[PDB]
Amino acid sequence: FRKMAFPSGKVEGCMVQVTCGTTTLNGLWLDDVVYCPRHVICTSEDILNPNYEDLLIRKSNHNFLVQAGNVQLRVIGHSMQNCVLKLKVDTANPKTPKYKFVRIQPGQTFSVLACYNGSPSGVYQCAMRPNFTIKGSFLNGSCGSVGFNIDYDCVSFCYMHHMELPTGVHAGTDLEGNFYGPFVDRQTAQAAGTDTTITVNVLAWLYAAVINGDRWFLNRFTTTLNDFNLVAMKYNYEPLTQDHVDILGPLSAQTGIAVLDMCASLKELLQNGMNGRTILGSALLEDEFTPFDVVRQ
Amino acid sequence: FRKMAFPSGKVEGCMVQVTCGTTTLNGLWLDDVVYCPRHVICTSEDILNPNYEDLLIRKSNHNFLVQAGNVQLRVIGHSMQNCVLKLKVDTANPKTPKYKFVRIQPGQTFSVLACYNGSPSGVYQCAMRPNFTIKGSFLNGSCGSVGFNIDYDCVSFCYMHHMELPTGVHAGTDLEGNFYGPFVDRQTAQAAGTDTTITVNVLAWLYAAVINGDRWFLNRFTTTLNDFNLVAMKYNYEPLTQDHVDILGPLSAQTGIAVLDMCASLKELLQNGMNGRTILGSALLEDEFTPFDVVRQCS
Ligand SMILES: COc1cccc2[nH]c(C(=O)N[C@@H](CC(C)C)C(=O)N[C@@H](C[C@@H]3CCNC3=O)C(=O)c3nc4ccccc4s3)cc12
Ligand SMILES: COc1cccc2[nH]c(C(=O)N[C@@H](CC(C)C)C(=O)N[C@@H](C[C@@H]3CCNC3=O)C(=O)c3nc4ccccc4s3)cc12
Repeated sequence: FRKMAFPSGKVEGCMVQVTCGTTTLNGLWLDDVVYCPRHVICTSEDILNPNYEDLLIRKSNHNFLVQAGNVQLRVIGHSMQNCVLKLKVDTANPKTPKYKFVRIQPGQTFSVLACYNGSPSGVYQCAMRPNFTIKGSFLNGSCGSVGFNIDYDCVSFCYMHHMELPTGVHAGTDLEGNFYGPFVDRQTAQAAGTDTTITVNVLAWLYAAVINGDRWFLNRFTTTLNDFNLVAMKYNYEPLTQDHVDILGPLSAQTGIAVLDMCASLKELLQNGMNGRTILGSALLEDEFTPFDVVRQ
Repeated sequence: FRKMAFPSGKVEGCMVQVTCGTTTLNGLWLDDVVYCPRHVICTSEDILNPNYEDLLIRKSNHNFLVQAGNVQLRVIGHSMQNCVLKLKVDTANPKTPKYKFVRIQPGQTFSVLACYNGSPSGVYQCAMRPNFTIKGSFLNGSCGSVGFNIDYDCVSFCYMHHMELPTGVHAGTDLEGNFYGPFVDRQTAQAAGTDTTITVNVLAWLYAAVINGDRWFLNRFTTTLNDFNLVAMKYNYEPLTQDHVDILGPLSAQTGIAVLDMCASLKELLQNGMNGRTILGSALLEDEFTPFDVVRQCS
C-alpha cells in the first residue's frame, strides 16, 4: 500500500495567479470566478494586524492582476467571503470541471496540488489531522494551492492553503474561506492543539491487513463503542463517531469482521503493544489511509 | 518533506484504451501513434508461450479497437518495437505535450500514472530499484500505464507497465519496449535479482531531514569514501561513487555538512540501528528520493 494522489489534470486547468502590487499567490478559476486567499491585498506592514475590511475598501477591480500564464483575465467584480477573495472575471474558464466545495472532517484524506505563481509543481496525498493541521510540503509562494478529491469526474475542493505553523505543519481554509482549526490569517506564530491518532483510519489499515492475509491480531473479544472510546482517549486515540462506524461498513462486510470486534482487536494492541511483530510489514500502525483509500486501492 | 509526484495533466490527455479480442489495456497516444504493450494481441492461451512476430502477422488493422474516451480512433497501420506495439491512427492527439522517450538508470525516480480502461486512477512516485523492479501499486488492467518525469513542460516518458512479480513488485519496459531487468513478457512466475539499497538516495534524504530541522542522527565523526563503501556493501547498499559525492554537493553546501560526514552518520545508523527513533516520521531509511528530488522540493 502507498499514498496515491488523484490525477491532477482537472485541477491544473483551473490554476491561475493573482497579484496585488508585488504580492502574488495562486488562485482557483472556476466558471467566471477566481478564488484566492484574501491576504493577497496585504503589504508587509499589513500582515501583522490586518484590517481586511479597510484594506479591501481601498481596492478596486483594476488593482487586481489575474493571469492564466501570462494572459491577463480582466477583473469585473470583487468580494470577500471569510478568508477568501472572490474575483469575478470576464471569461468563464473552459476547463472548469464538474465541481463541488466541501468541508472535510479530521481523518479524511485529499490530494494537494502544490503551485507557485499559478504553475503546478507537484501532487501528493494529505490527511486532515484531528488538530486541523496537515503535514504538507509547502514553500514561500504556495498559498492558494488547493486540496481536492475526485469522485466520478466531479472534483470536490476541500482545502486552500494559507499558513505554515512554527512546528512545520500547515493550516488553511475550505473554499468558503473558513479555517480548519483555530487559526487566523495574520503574520503570527500560532500553535495547534495536541494531535491524536486517527482511530477510524487505523481500523481501516487493520482491515487492509486482514484482506491481505495478515490477521494474527484478530482476537476472540468484542467491546461496546462507549467502552472503546474511553480506552482510546487514554492512549491519545480519537474517539469513534457514528459516521466512522458506518464508513467502516464496507470493509467490515468484505472481511466478515464486525467493526466492534476490530475495535477490541485494536484495544488489545493499544494495551499490550505489538511484541516486535509487524502488521503489513510495518512496526507502526498507519493512520493516514481512510476506508475509501483502502478500498480505492 | 513528502513523496511528491509530478502533476499528471499532460499525461492524462494522452491515455487511451486499446482492445484486441477480449484483451484490453491502456495505451499512450502521442501525435498520430498509440503505444501499448504488445501482448494486447494475446489471448489467455497465447500468453503462456507467445511467439509475438507470428501472432502479430495474423492480425489486421481492424482487429484493434482504440478508444479515447467515448471516441474510437481508426487504426491505419501498426508495427512492433520490442515489447511495445505502435498503432498508427488517423487522428492526431491535440493534447500531445512536448515529450521525449528516455531510459532511466537504477536509482532514478519517476511519477506513475496508474490507469484502467484508458482512464487515469492515481499518481505516485516510484524509483527504479537496483534490481530493476519498481515498488508500485498496480492491479488487473493496469498494463500500459506509464511513468514519466517533467522538466519545463517537456514530458520524459521512461516506463510502461507490464508485470507484477510473485513478490508483489512490478516490472516493465522503456518506451522503446525494452524491459528493465531480466524479465520477459510471458505468463510465468519470475524472480528478480537480489535487491540493494540506493545509497546516494538515503544520503539525500538524511540531508532532507536536516534541511527540515532534524539532526539527531548526525555525529562528530568522519570516514573515508572507501571505508564507508566497505561498510555499505556489507549491509547490501550500493557503492557511493565520486559522481554521487559531487551530485550531493548542493545539499552539503546548503546544510554545511560535508558528504563524508553524512556518510559517517549513515554508517553509525547502519551499525547501531535507529533504536526506535524516526527520521521524517519513517522508522526505516528511505532510499526513493534522489538528490534532485530533495533539491526541487526543499527550494
Ligand atoms: C511571525 O509570523 C510567523 C511566525 C511563525 C510562523 C509563521 N508562519 C507564518 C505564515 O504562514 N504566514 C502566511 C501569511 C499569513 C498572512 C497568512 C503564509 O502563508 N505564507 C505562505 C505559505 C508559507 C510560506 C512558507 N510555507 C508556508 O506554507 C503563503 O503562501 C502566503 N504568502 C504571503 C505573502 C504575502 C502576503 C500574503 C501571503 S500568503 C507566519 C509566521
Ligand atoms: C504464472 O504466471 C505468473 C505467476 C506469478 C506471477 C505472475 N505475474 C504475472 C503477470 O504480471 N503477467 C502480466 C502479463 C504478461 C503476459 C506480460 C500481467 O498480467 N500484467 C498486467 C498487470 C498485472 C496484473 C496484476 N497487477 C499487475 O501489475 C496487465 O495489465 C496485463 N494483463 C494482460 C492480460 C491478458 C493479456 C495481456 C495482458 S497485460 C504472471 C504471473
